[PDB]
Amino acid sequence: IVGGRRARPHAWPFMVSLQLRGGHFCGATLIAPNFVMSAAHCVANVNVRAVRVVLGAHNLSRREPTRQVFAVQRIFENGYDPVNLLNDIVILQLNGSATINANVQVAQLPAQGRRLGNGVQCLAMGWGLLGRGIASVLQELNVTVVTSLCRRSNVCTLVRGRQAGVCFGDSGSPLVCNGLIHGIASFVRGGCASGLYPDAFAPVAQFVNWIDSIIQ
Ligand SMILES: *[C@@H]1O[C@H](CO[C@@H]2O[C@@H](C)[C@@H](O)[C@@H](O)[C@@H]2O)[C@@H](O[C@@H]2O[C@H](CO)[C@@H](O)[C@H](O)[C@H]2NC(C)=O)[C@H](O)[C@H]1NC(C)=O
Ligand SMILES: COC(=O)/N=c1/nc2n([nH]1)[C@H](c1ccc(C#N)cc1)C(C#N)=C(C)N2c1cccc(C(F)(F)F)c1
Ligand SMILES: *[C@@H]1O[C@H](CO[C@@H]2O[C@@H](C)[C@@H](O)[C@@H](O)[C@@H]2O)[C@@H](O)[C@H](O)[C@H]1NC(C)=O
Repeated sequence: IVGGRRARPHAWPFMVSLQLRGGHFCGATLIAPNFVMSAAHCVANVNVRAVRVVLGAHNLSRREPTRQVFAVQRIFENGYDPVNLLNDIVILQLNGSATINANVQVAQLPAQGRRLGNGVQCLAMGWGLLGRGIASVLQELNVTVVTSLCRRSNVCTLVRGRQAGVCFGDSGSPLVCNGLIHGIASFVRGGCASGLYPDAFAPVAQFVNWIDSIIQ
């Protein structure tokens, strides 16, 4: 997150760090005790048997007894199309179920097909690059939905009046709009925080019936 701020500790208890050897590489969202959802590009080319799913985290640099760590049992995809940057969504089934508490909560999803109008206010968040290197403390950022310089196959967002946006390592992190997870961070254009191209998220609302079929 470039140009954002520290989140309050455990403000977003559905927020997940995907890690290897350990080190954060992608965000994810807890959508049921035994499922997280993330971007398909986060795990294409990764050995998922090595991925650790870290719930309840805030400051990645510290020991945190609030954390719960799972492994990935299986992956559900939905036509991931990297060439056209489409269907950037995966559901990872965990090897066990999270204990739901103050620091670990299931996210709330929108209605199937629900669109967001130009001007909708959301928060992006994640432990991605700050502009520097990876964040230790979870970061958040106020962003605004734009439909211009964005396909109907994405939710796009832009910060106006300064350069700020998601960046590497924020991939797969939720975009929360009106208390609901409406995006998963997917791609940027013009480099991070260009101040020109909107950031692009997988449109979770298009995938809700598919998500519901998997998690129950
Ligand atoms: C910056 O964002 C904050 C928080 O965004 C809201 O809550 C998120 C979880 C998500 O649901 C977004 O779509 C929401 O916009 C905004 O904080 C709200 O601020 C209003 C003032 O109008 C206040 O009444 C609410 O209680 C705040 N909500 C929360 C949950 O903190 C804030 O307004 C945004 N600031 C700007 C300038 O856009
Ligand atoms: C047309 O412009 C364009 O292709 N931009 C890209 N940006 C990509 N990619 N491509 C790559 C990519 C490749 C395919 C898809 C899809 N669907 C999404 C992203 C990539 C990988 N791996 C990352 C991390 N990212 C990337 C960089 C910075 C932030 C993000 C985030 F997901 F956070 F938005 C993602
Ligand atoms: C679920 O997995 C937890 C963490 O697994 C660890 O990370 C994975 C990627 C492998 O490296 C694995 O060998 C590590 O243990 C376990 O701690 C936990 O016991 C598991 N829970 C179950 C099986 O219910």
